Amino acid sequence: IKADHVSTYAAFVQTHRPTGEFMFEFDEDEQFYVDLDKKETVWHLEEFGRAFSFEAQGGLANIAILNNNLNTLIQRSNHTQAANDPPEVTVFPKEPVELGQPNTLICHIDRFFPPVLNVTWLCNGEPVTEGVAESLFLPRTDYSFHKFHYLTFVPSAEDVYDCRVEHWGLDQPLLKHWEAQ
Amino acid sequence: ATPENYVYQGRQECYAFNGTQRFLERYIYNREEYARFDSDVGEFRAVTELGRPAAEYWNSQKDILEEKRAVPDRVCRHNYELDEAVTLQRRVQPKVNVSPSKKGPLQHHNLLVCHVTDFYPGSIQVRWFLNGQEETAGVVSTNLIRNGDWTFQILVMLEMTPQQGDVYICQVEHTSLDSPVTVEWKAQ
Amino acid sequence: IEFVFKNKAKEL
Ligand SMILES: *[C@@H]1O[C@H](CO)[C@@H](O[C@@H]2O[C@H](CO)[C@@H](O)[C@H](O)[C@H]2NC(C)=O)[C@H](O)[C@H]1NC(C)=O
Repeated sequence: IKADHVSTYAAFVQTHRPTGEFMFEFDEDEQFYVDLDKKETVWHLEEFGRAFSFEAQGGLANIAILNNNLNTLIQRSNHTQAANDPPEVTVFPKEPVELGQPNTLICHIDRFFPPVLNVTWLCNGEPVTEGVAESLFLPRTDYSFHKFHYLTFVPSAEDVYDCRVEHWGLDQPLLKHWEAQ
Repeated sequence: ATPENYVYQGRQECYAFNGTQRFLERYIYNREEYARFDSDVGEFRAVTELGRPAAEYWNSQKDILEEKRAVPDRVCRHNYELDEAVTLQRRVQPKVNVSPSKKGPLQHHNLLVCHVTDFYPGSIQVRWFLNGQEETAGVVSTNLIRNGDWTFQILVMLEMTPQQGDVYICQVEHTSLDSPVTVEWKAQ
Repeated sequence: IEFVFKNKAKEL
């Protein structure tokens, strides 16, 4: 389909966690989602929340719909479980690597299914809990997923980072490596 | 031995081209889309056998079908106008750094990397120049890297063999820029 | 049997 821009509401439900997710993307970038626990709309940038708003009921309702047809399809398919498509992982920095200038390390988990996943930021073998954030389970047009993981860090020639990923389609945890210089 | 898991997905897609709005709607069990509304079709159509109980029942119910036909001008065109006021007008300027991949000798072959970061939208043009002439060969581009935070990133490398006094220039053409932006690097 | 999706929109 020819289009100058694509505006896609996208949502999913499943047996394990995350049990549900509802969001709207503009040209494949997530604009806002609906926190299903806090029953709220969360805008990705202040540019967005300063302008328009969204009925958080419109997401919670579509999730209950998605859940109703989750079953009636579990039964209709004779309980069909899908194949575990394994993830591809890339680790790259947000800005050019200047030793000293704080940076953000991006871990991109791509082309995986189902949307169940563990991710751990390892610095020198040890995991990092402070100064980390992550995107949502972002749907693709081929109905798999991709996720973004972020860690703020100060480039050191004495430091070494890994993004450890767990998925049911992998035999072992996948370690993706990044190093300064 | 994977735990038990069944996944149901939904996609409501608006395609904006020219002045039009084509509403796509997709019903998806696991990774298989079975039922779909296409605005160019006017009714639900099962993509697989899984969606025959829905497509026929959802069709022939006028209250649902009429609501779905008006979607292109009720939320698609409506949201698109709201996006043109804010989302389309977002212009973040590309920051450009230039450096060799590795440091060492002069007459040895090396790669000059033009690292363009934190721009939006993603349509960007990067060009390489050696002593005023466009290098049209030996250019290795890691095409557009989406960062997941409404900013793009791209690395464009030039296959070089630097001589003393050679001047390399990276040019960047982006919609957020009034004129081309240049960053320089001399071999020394 | 199966419920149709609800269509909402952003509002200023
Ligand atoms: C994420 O990690 C948890 C625990 O660290 C994993 O849960 C384990 O899963 C295995 C098999 O899937 C079970 O034998 C264990 O008993 C579970 N332990 C706990 C504490 O839950 C989970 O599988 C991981 N996720 C993925 C996708 O691998």
